[PDB]
Amino acid sequence: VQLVQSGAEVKKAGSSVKVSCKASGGTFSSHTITWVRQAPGQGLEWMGRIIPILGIANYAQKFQGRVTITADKSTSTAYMELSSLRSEDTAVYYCASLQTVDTAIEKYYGMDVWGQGTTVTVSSA
Amino acid sequence: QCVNFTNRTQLPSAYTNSFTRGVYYPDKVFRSSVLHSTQDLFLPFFSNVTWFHAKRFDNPVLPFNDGVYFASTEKSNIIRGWIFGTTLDSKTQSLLIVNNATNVVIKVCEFQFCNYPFLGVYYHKNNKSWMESEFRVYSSANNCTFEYVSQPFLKNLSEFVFKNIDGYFKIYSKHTPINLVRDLPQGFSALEPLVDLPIGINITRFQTLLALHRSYLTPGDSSSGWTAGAAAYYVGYLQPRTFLLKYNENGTITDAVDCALDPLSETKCTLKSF
Amino acid sequence: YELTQPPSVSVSPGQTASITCSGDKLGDKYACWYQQKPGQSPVLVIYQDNKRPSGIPERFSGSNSGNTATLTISGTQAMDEADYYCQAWDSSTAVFGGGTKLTVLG
Ligand SMILES: *[C@@H]1O[C@H](CO)[C@@H](O)[C@H](O)[C@H]1NC(C)=O
Ligand SMILES: *[C@@H]1O[C@H](CO)[C@@H](O)[C@H](O)[C@H]1NC(C)=O
Ligand SMILES: *[C@@H]1O[C@H](CO)[C@@H](O)[C@H](O)[C@H]1NC(C)=O
Ligand SMILES: *[C@@H]1O[C@H](CO)[C@@H](O)[C@H](O)[C@H]1NC(C)=O
Ligand SMILES: *[C@@H]1O[C@H](CO)[C@@H](O)[C@H](O)[C@H]1NC(C)=O
Ligand SMILES: *[C@@H]1O[C@H](CO)[C@@H](O)[C@H](O)[C@H]1NC(C)=O
Repeated sequence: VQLVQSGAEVKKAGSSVKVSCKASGGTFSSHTITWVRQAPGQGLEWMGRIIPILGIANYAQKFQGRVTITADKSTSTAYMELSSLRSEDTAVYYCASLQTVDTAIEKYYGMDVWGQGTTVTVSSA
Repeated sequence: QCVNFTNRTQLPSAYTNSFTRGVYYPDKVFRSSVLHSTQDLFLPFFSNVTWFHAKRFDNPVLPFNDGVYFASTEKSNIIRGWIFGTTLDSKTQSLLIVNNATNVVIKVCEFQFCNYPFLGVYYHKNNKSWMESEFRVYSSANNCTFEYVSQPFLKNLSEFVFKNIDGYFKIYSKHTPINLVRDLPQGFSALEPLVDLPIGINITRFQTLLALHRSYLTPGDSSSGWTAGAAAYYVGYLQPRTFLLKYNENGTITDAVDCALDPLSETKCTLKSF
Repeated sequence: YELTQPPSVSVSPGQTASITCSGDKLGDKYACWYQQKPGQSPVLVIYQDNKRPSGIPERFSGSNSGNTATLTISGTQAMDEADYYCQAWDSSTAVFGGGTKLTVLG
């Protein structure tokens, strides 16, 4: 299992950012794709998760109503959409994967595979 | 979901003697102190029952034929259930029996079954009563037509008889204390009727559901760190036989005669005596 | 739910390093430990409070008792200078600690 993300990039403030994470071929059959962001100067922060093989997306309470985590089985790509970007959203966005699809089993595992991280920064001009 | 295991060792299988195991109650009629002759799908007396005993061991799909006698003498509770069907994929109906500590779940759905179906078993903070199960049995389950939840039926020998007749899947079971490790015990123990399921499906193949523990983890590889699946069980096949069953005073089948075993049993079934 | 973690722990090379993680009844919960080098992805070094993933060296060890989860490194060598994140699972949501910057003296 290898997770490959999109490129580091800059977006307008209040724009829509669409961060991809391309997994391996057989990854989405039995994995949970979590999205975890890391602001520069602060620690890790869980944003959400998606189970694509049974198609649910759970979100953190801080990011609820703002982010939407989707998946595409045909391209094997887990997408994370974050709208209404402010200046506090400049972060490295990692996709991680767990070797489980039942969310109660997720405590018995860790995020063993991680993406390289997408550096998303914002700018008015 | 599906974990693809590679380089699977075939399960070693010996041939044990059946003795007089696998007799069940053929109906739900109380009979007291009689000899009842019945013609049904019975495991024949002293038949070759195949014993699967035990890296990575293969979990074989076995034929169903006319019904399966399934025995197990286990203490680790590695056997969790069985799947039944013909193609064992989404093109046909399939039957799934899964036990846990509190319930048994019986589902006839369209399962796209995994090639190595199992349950990941996890103990929360090494608490033996806090056991959680992860279903690694099927990748999808669509157009599901039957579901049934009841009490679980899984030193102690556990015997089951599975029949699929007249649109009904019939399960009979018995749990008895034994003091043998090698082969099946002698003596007699009739299997009481456990459940009749109106499911009306075609069953030609079946497979045992195993319970595996994730022992260690390798990042990126989901097929690593599970236990070997070393399970031992006895499989025999039912044949249409006539049996002379002895019902005692309290209505319990205590002894039986397989009428086609030898000329003495033929004489016993002709005379209706033992 | 919040997890508290010391901001920095400094050790000599070859000595035992201890990194704590406090939380409200964390001993009843599973805590993972992640290692992140500067400019790299996080690496899972401890899961289920004491179990190592394969490929992690055997000097990493973990414990979780009462309100504290401890990551211990026996014989700290030059490649352990990183950030260490304590992570727990609360109400089927991952929660991360503040992260301890473990540095190696020179
Ligand atoms: C069936 O049992 C006999 C002994 O009764 C044995 O010789 C034979 O090998 C068994 N059949 C198979 C296929 O092993
Ligand atoms: C039952 O399944 C077998 C194996 O797939 C098949 O050959 C047979 O036609 C089926 N019978 C019915 C009545 O569908
Ligand atoms: C056993 O399975 C049933 C499914 O009907 C479920 O309700 C129950 O919580 C399960 N028990 C355990 C201990 O997982
Ligand atoms: C094990 O789990 C049960 C709940 O299923 C709980 O009541 C019991 O206290 C636990 N045992 C220990 C030693 O914590
Ligand atoms: C079975 O399920 C599939 C998808 O779930 C559907 O396309 C198909 O129509 C279903 N068939 C029946 C007979 O319900
Ligand atoms: C039948 O029941 C009676 C009274 O409950 C008991 O004394 C007897 O041992 C039982 N068994 C047989 C084989 O008679």
